Amino acid sequence: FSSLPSYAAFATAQEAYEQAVANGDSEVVLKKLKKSLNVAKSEFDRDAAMQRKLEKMADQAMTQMYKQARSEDKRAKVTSAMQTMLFTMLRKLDNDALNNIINNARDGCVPLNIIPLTTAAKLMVVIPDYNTYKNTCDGTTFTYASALWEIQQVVDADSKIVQLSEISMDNSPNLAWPLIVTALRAN
Amino acid sequence: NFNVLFSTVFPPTSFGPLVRKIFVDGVPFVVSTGYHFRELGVVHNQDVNLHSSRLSFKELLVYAADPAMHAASGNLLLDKRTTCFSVAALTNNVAFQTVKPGNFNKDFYDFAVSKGFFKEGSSVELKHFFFAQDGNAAISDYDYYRYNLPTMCDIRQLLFVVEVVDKYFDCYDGGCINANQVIVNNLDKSAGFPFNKWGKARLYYDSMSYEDQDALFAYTKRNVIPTITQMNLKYAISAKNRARTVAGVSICSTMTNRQFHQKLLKSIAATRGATVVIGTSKFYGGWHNMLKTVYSDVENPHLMGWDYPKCDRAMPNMLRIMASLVLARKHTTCCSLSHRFYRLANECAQVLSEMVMCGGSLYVKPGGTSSGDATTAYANSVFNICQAVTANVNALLSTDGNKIADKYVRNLQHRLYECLYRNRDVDTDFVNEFYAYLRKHFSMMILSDDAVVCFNSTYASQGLVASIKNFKSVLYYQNNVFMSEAKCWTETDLTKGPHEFCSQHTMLVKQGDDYVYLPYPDPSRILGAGCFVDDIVKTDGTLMIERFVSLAIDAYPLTKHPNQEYADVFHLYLQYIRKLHDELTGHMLDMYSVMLTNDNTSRYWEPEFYEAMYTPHTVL
Amino acid sequence: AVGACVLCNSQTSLRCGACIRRPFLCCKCCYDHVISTSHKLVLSVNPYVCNAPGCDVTDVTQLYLGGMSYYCKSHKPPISFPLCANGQVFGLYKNTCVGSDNVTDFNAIATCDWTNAGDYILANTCTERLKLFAAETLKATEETFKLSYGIATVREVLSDRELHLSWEVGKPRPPLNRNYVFTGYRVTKNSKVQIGEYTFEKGAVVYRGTTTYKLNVGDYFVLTSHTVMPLSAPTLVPQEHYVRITGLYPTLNISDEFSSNVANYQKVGMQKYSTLQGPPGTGKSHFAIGLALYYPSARIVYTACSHAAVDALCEKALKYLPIDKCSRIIPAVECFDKFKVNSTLEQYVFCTVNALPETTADIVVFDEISMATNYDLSVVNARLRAKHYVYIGDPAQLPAPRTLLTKGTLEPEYFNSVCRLMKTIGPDMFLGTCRRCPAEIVDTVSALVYDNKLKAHKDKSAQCFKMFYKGVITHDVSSAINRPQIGVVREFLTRNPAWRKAVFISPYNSQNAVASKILGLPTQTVDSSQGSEYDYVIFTQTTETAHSCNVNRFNVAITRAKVGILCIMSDRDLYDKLQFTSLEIP
RNA sequence: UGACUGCUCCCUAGCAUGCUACUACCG
RNA sequence: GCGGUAGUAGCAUGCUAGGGAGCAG
Ligand SMILES: [Zn+2]
Ligand SMILES: [Zn+2]
Ligand SMILES: [Zn+2]
Ligand SMILES: [Zn+2]
Repeated sequence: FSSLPSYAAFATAQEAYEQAVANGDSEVVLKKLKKSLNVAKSEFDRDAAMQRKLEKMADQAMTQMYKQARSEDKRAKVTSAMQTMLFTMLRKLDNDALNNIINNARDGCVPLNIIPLTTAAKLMVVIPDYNTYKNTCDGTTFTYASALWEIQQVVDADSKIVQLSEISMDNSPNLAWPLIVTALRAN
Repeated sequence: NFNVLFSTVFPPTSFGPLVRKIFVDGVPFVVSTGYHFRELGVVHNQDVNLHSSRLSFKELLVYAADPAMHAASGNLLLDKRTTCFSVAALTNNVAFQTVKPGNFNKDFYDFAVSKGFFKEGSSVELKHFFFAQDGNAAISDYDYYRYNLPTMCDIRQLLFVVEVVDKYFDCYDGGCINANQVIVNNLDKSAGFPFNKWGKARLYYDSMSYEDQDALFAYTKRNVIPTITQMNLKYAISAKNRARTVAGVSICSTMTNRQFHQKLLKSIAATRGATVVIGTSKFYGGWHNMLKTVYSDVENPHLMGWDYPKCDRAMPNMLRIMASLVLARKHTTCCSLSHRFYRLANECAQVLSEMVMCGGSLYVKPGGTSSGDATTAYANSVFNICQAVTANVNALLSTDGNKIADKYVRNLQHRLYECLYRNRDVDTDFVNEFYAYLRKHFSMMILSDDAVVCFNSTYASQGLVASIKNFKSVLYYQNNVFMSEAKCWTETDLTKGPHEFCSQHTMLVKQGDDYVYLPYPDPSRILGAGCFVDDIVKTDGTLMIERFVSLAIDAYPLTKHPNQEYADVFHLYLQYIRKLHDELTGHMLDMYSVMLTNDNTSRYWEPEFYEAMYTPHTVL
Repeated sequence: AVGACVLCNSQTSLRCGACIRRPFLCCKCCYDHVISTSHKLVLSVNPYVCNAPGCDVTDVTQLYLGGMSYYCKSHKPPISFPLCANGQVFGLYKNTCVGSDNVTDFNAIATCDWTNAGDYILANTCTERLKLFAAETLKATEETFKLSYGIATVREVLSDRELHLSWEVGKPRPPLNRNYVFTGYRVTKNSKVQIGEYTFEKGAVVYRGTTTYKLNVGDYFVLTSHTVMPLSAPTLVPQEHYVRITGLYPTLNISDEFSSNVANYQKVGMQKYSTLQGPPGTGKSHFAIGLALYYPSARIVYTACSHAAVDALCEKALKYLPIDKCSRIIPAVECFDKFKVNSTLEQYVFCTVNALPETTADIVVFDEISMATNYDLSVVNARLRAKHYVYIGDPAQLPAPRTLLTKGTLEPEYFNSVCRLMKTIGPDMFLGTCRRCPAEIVDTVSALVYDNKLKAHKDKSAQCFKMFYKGVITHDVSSAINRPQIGVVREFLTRNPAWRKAVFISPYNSQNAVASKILGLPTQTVDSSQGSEYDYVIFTQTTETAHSCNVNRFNVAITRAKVGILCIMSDRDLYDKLQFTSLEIP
């Protein structure tokens, strides 16, 4: 309140009225002793009820503008994370076996369900039981999707390496059974 | 309807997104530029550019969400656990997710036992628990989609039912709204696949300006954007030891669907006195108003309610297209005939025949609803009215027309055959007449595949109105399920209310000077909700006493029950809230010299704060 | 929109607009630079302007706050607030405020329209951050003055070495010479298609580059101005004298390539930075080759600034150095590809300031520092920051192509920070052993500025010829001509067999091109031809004004030839301070 | 790892209205 | 004797936001 431009009048009117109490004041000067700090006090309160509103308004943009900054800084951290993805899932397209089906296409459009089926290098087979295993993945090589795949690893549900000799007809009760066979393309 | 039948002849690997190679600053990308629907045929995007330089924000959100790049950089997958078509494996390992048991609130159980509960041969037992699951739970729940079979419909009958069904939705308004008029609650919830890696829905609703959202929404009226859905197991109390999974759809789908449907989905939730009771409350007399609106002015009234076996998995793909075309009939000035197709194909490509993520692998959904889409409860109510109007057509048209004594219900049966099989355009004078016949003799109250019917009991016995046997025949050829008549109920005395609606029973009590209807729960559900929880929650009652004030509000109308073992569940909850308050105000006086004042706390163990929730003259 | 106040570095969020590049002036410091200059606009997280209906009132200093937008006096809501007041513009982080007594330079640097030498004098007496800001804004104003040119529309071509080109209406013809490489980009339908590196000859037309494009219909010739990136890393670091040799391994034997290089290792390996102050043709091209081989266990790099001057660093490289052991970088601008490309792991890296890989090193060489602006040093330090580096070059050479200053000449010291810091505290070394050069240049540069510290090595056989021909200059159009040059050259080769296999120097390429159209002479650059000087050369008058030949342009041009140096007087140039032979013209 | 909607109780911060006493000028 | 006007403190209502919790399909 030490810089409000209505402190001078209030201060002076207080001094004139209050400080001059000991001195004999007649009933005519008493009006000046009374109706001089009055009105001035009203105006000061008016000069303080507007300052309090300007302060709050001000401290509602120095908070709503930190939030406009925060979000743009964030908008630049996700815009650079999707970019770092769509350029890492691209360096992975064996562009000899992929430009060989987009080319044999009538216009260059192909179904998406035949891209991993004809242009992939690895196969993952998930097998529930032993009966399913001998009709799908018997031996070290097997044919699927008009191709030939050679087994490379057989992990299990626990993710521990199984060998192709632990898989018997009677040792089967001793394996975590969802078995995951990883195979590579041949030729 | 013809494409549905003809698409069972063609290889299943020809349906799905159609991809092509584009260049964005001299690098080859594979992106989706169309779709092949088993029902809508081949659709081609309208704004596709082959040579671009820079990708904006609205052009990176449409490239990350597409399955075209995720399923063209992952390994081939052959999954023999399921019989659904499988696309790719996104990683080198298969994820197995389990479900944990519940937590035991031993203090509440000790308190209840010390008050004469859980005695041998008691009426109230514990039947709701937290059931645990092993790692083969998500795939075994996904494999329940084998109940969705291709279904050809009767088109001359469905084209009339769809016109009697769009009269239950005539008192609402709807349309498209701008991105600044959209209301979202709980912005701290998931945002889908390709994105739950970087934040919740708040991040994507803040990073996108209003004009970005408007541009994205106007993009889908000329193009098709396929998305990926994630299947998530649930951790909740139940009575069946079977897993529950929900579908968390992507953010590009929800964001653009909320500007298409939200103006109508919030006018449905604001109408009182209609057939669809979504939005109405059970408190402050709402359950009495709802039950006296359905009773209307019927004559010889009986009450009926039925069941929908495997509702979301078995619902045909032609009754889910027909629900999106009834909700989109309100966009008749805001959108054009071509803008309303690309907003229909966009819905099918995203919530009807999409690609789902179960574990770390992509599968193909055969059909059926997704709980997680915006318009679910509202599209489940259009399907519930459609199956109850076609039961009333099949009951009147299969009734020997010579034995009908009445002469008004004999020319109304003679003009319905004409309107079905001898007319080709809509006759809006028999539709308005059948719609009044139904409303007069067959009154319904629908909440998202839960329904209660008050019907004439001297018309359903003659055969002029649907019965329970007429719902068991329609669900067999139109829905591919068998509805056993031991999951449906009937009620002859209307002073006892429906047997069950929304898991709640009904009872006629005397309140004030008049008799009202009050809903009450299953006691084993409210008792078992205080014993089994999720740690720090209620394994210490003093840290949350608001959980037991919101559970004694639900247990209040048990005080009026004729069984005295049911009326004790409410007095046990009022005696525990006081125990948890003496402790709290007595635990902060013996370790910290604090003295709490019991002023305005005694209202929660007095039976007058809860009695005011079931009396009209709403407050707050 | 939050960063370092160019000046105080504290975090701010503001940023003026006057400042084209738009720096992050702090809070307080805006009150100085905002009121104390025409510079008024301001942009913080949100832009400042009377959001009121299509207004147009700005100068934040006047604009007031209120509501949540801003309004000057335009229509200040009842609850306004001066946006501008107590030495601070309302902006994020207000207590970290400080500002600094530095609006001094800051204000002269901001206000300097870059027309007189005083702009460069005041720009060169400031602190490090002010120096960086001044260099950045100088490069900015110069490129944005340079892009003020239209397009060249081409629809047909007759044959090779011919083209009918015409600039736009109201836009003058871009300058003749090749200092502004014509990297054009035509259009096919929607985007920019490649053309190639080009350069013009005259308004016949010989293409002196190495490329061939299928030019025809719809071709658009343009001048490409690259969007300059903001500079971050400093251009230097204060030094400190150590005693311990860390990492460096002196060889067990003596690579006695040179004799005085032992003093070079004794004087250079001690301090944190130095400079090879070598006179022209006194070992300014292959001393670094010796340092490369005397310290094989230290990572050593070389950066350059021009594509032309790669002759000396390449000939001895094939003569006595391997191929695989060195490494080169070229993107897909154009240069030799003899060596290994794309090899981040090597001991002898050659690279140019156009593009470098982000890596650190311990010893670098930086050829032609005198051609390089402070921005060039700062960018080559930011892209590749290494422990020690030596700036090949000498201040006593030609100025950089600063076409922004015309009326006033450019003194050496104000070329860059190094070319004065090395004058004040003293040069780090001085050489006087010319490998292959007569002592004429030795005597000349000893009399001029060396004060006779290095003496004549080779006998002055008085083979240099100088005459008393002045010539007449005349200007007609944007390109200039010299009538007493088509005949003077013929009059000088009338009976001299020795220079029938000589080269031509081209101070002004226009006159040389005209004379080659009349008679026919190979064109040789003047600026980017240091170390490529032929044995037998002729110096032509070629100019009569103060535009190029005032003091510091002939020092390197009178030492091109080895045996026969014929350098005729062209102006008041030192004529009456020494003696000179003279063949009497017929 | 944690979807879409609807209802409802409790706590804190801000805005306007409603009967009063206090101020002070004004009638 | 009364009315109006502008601040200040105190008690309830409704609405708009944020936070925690309970139930239903
Ligand atoms: Zn619309
Ligand atoms: Zn400025
Ligand atoms: Zn204005
Ligand atoms: Zn500052």
